[PDB]
Amino acid sequence: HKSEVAHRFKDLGEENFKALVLIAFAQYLQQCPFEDHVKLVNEVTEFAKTCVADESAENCDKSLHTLFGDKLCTVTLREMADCCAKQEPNECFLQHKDDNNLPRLVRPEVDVMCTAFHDNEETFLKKYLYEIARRHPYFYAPELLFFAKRYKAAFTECCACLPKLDELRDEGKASSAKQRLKCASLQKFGERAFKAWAVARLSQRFPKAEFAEVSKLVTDLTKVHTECCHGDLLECADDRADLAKYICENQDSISSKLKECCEKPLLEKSHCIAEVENDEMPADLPSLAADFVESKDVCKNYAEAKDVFLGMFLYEYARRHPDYSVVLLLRLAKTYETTLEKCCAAADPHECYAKVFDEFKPLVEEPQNLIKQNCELFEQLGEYKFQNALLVRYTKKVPQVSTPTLVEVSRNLGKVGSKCCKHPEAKRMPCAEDYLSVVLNQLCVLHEKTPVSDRVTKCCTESLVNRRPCFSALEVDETYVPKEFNAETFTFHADICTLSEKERQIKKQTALVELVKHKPKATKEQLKAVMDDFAAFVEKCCKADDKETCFAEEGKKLVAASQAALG
Amino acid sequence: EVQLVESGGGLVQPGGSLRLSCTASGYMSSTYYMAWFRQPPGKGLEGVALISPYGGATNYADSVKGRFTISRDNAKNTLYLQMNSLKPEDTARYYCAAGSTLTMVVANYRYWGQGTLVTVSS
Repeated sequence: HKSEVAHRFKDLGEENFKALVLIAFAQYLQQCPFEDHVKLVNEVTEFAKTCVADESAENCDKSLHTLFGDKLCTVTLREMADCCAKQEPNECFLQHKDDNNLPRLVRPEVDVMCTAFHDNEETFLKKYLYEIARRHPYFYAPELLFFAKRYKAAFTECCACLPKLDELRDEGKASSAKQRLKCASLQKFGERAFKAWAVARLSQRFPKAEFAEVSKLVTDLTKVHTECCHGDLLECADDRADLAKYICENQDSISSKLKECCEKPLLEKSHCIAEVENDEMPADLPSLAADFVESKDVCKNYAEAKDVFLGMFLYEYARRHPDYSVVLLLRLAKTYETTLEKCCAAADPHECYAKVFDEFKPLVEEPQNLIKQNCELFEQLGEYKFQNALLVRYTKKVPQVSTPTLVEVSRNLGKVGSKCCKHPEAKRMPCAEDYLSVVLNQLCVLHEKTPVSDRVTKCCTESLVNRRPCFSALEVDETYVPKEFNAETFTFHADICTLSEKERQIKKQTALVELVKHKPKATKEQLKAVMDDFAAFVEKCCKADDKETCFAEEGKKLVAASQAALG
Repeated sequence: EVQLVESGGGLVQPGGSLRLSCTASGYMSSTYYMAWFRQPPGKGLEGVALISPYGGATNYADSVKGRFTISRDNAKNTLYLQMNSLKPEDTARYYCAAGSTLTMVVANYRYWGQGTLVTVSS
């Protein structure tokens, strides 16, 4: 292949290429009219055809980053321009992309959306690709190409009914956040840490497959994601399409779960394999200890390849423990490597290695007992009240943080409780990991935008594996000077009784926060006393004949009394 | 491809010894759970001995416990089977297998050898 464009145009096909090219342009030039991107893509497409016709024809030879880089530089940047002088021969384009600056899409009315989708369809779907990508610049291209199929699907069936369009948006926000964490994680920690992550992931999903079949996959999976983060982005679709292709053909040596997935069309099959259920873990496995802890050959075995040995130890743990989080497994592997290094240059190394599971135990039980305490508490209190018990926890821990932010975390976190304590004990830690990683991802991106505590920052850029623990490590802040009393923020009105449940809660939580900030001393029993007295205050005044006089009057009686319980 | 190759097999006096070797070729050849299976004349395959990737775990059929040992070099890429106190019973084609588990099931091994023959009689 001399002509890359034509190597891609041939493999991907025209529809995929155009979408992929549009995504790349959209991801780079975010604030930039749809009609621009459309124009550029049409100029590339037409040029790709002339390279399918003739590899010999000029500039077919030039690299895509040049070719695409060339067209971005076509098109004045008053609205990042300096990279454009020359297509970089990108690292300027990336890190020059904000994760956070465009009006939130406001949906056109459903009859109008339906008319247009019927009237053009091709433009309407293209605009989707266009809008999500500018808003979300680290989304995997292959999944996107599919979300759009799941758009075109909704409209064709719906046009009663599009709550489903709202769900698609919620999934996109997630499959966005995760790709950015993955890309960042590879860039900060290297390709090694990612390869390890992937091992853990796939050996849980496929405990039957051989360590050589996993390893092969991890190399291909790491290639794809290394490209999609580099952003050339046609290769990934090409190379991911070759993974699915491969896995489909080798189901029998991988998973008994892939049958239903590997019948589905090219775009859908790839999504299904990644969501596919873990296989039944095999029978007649020896104990983990016998190769890794019991053997008197560890050091020699570790020495011949350090990396394969570690990779095997991780694969074995993972097949054994689907329940364990991918991050816990990685921490355990790190501990093993650390042990082997101190132990191997030692007299009696086997005696030093032998007591190594004594170290894994604390790491396994930290998250498990953590999950339990919080699932118990969720199960007695329920979503809202649990949210409230979290608002007190975390504002006691980091009071310096801004209230609207506190009330956004704690509500999301309590929503995690209701999405993971639903599941049987088995699946909690994987599910928790999944949801928490987005929330610590967005939280730490914001703290750098507007930093307020040093301790949070340390947790926000220690090892990825360290951070959920580091935040769990955070204790109650005992230097915090109580914020000043302020009457308007502890004053309520008639409106709260009319407002919707959603609105109401946030209002009542926002108060809770500000209460803790003003009285961070008070014990949870004192603070149960107040939220009880508040509950009573709200329901009384909601039944009262003159709401407002009741709110006004009882408000002063309440506050008078509650400050009287400072002491 | 992941090739297996066997050798060491022949004729041997009852009471004597033989050491089979299987050399392994292909990616990640060292990693796999590996097994010896024998096929006595006019019968099916049956597991003689099994060995984990680093030789820290070994199963044996009862037929041969106390007489046979199973070992792997790994660097060499060669799997062994040290046969002692041979009995005419043990006269079977011997076969090498590679898989993902320490199980004694023919179906659960992906890769097989061509098989070396062992005869035991005076």
